[PDB]
Amino acid sequence: MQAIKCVVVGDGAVGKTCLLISYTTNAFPGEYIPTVFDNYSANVMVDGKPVNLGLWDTAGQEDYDRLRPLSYPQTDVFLICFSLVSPASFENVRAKWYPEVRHHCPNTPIILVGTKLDLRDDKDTIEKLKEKKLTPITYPQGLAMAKEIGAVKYLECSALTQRGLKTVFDEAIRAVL
Amino acid sequence: RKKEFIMAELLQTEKAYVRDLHECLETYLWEMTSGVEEIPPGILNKEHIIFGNIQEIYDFHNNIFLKELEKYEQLPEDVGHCFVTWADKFQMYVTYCKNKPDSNQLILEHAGTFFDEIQQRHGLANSISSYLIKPVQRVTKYQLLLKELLTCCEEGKGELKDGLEVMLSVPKKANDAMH
Ligand SMILES: Cc1cc(NC(=O)NCCCN2CCN(c3ccccc3)CC2)no1
Repeated sequence: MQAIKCVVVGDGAVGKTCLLISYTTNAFPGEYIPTVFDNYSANVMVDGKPVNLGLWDTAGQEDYDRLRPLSYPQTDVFLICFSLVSPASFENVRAKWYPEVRHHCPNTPIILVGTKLDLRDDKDTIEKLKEKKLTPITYPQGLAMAKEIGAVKYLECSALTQRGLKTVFDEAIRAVL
Repeated sequence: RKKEFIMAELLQTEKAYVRDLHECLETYLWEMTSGVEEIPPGILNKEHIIFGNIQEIYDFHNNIFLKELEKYEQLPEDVGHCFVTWADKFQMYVTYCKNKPDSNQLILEHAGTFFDEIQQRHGLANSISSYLIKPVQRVTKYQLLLKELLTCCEEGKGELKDGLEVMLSVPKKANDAMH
């Protein structure tokens, strides 16, 4: 049965750890957000074919440009992430994450994931951004970035509400089959 | 409450780290050192390259560092001291990370399904590659847990700042040592 290594990369602002925890446990972690998600594997059927899905977090490694690539080899698919309410994380897709992923894994499929979809319509978040003369990242911005980096899909999800979250990982799998 | 949830994670994930290294040593390493199975000539007697100094890192955590963290369970605001006390021991993560690319190359080019075969046999969720990234993960993870403690500990917080300084410095030194 097919073994799939999936590595999740992106700025601290995406909430990588939270995303993976909320995916695997089927629930936002709630009170306390844990800093640690240990390498995971579980069975899922996708289009009727069962698969063993491996998930590796990368949180903590954001300032170590030569340590991050230790996780990259033999990866079957990347989730490159940005928070939908941090233009900086989105710019970093282009500036930081896609470059190092193509350098190390030139023929490995990428899904571009926008996280924190639930905050894109939040007044307080919207306002906090307007005070820095910025706005959240909208759908066609994602699509345009996905294209630019060669992503197989652009997807939007929330760990909080679970909207799009199961789909992210289904499509990660489909991109390898 | 936040300081308590963080210390509890620090401890729980420490126990599991020790468990995970222990597993790694008494399966993937023990097969090779035992002499109970057919060892590809390409990896033979190169277990020092494959596993690097992971034994010594395990001994540190299992003999000392987990026993000492446990003693800070009810003292979360002081746990930075623990990392200062044992700072020199974390220098072995520099050595480990320096060697990890050589370990990956080796397993790719010369080990075939040797370790895949062992995984299947023993029924392990984690590949040897999964186990062998763990030290890299763990050593970057401590500075996350200390930052979290800084967001919720008062003017008794030089007993974190210096802990953190150390645990920022170890991974940068590991990072700065790669070719
Ligand atoms: C990745 C990722 C994250 C995400 N969405 C979010 O992060 N959404 C915002 C959640 C932030 N809010 C603040 C704290 N809350 C609370 C306060 C007091 C006691 C208990 C709970 C609960 C949660 N979507 O993707």
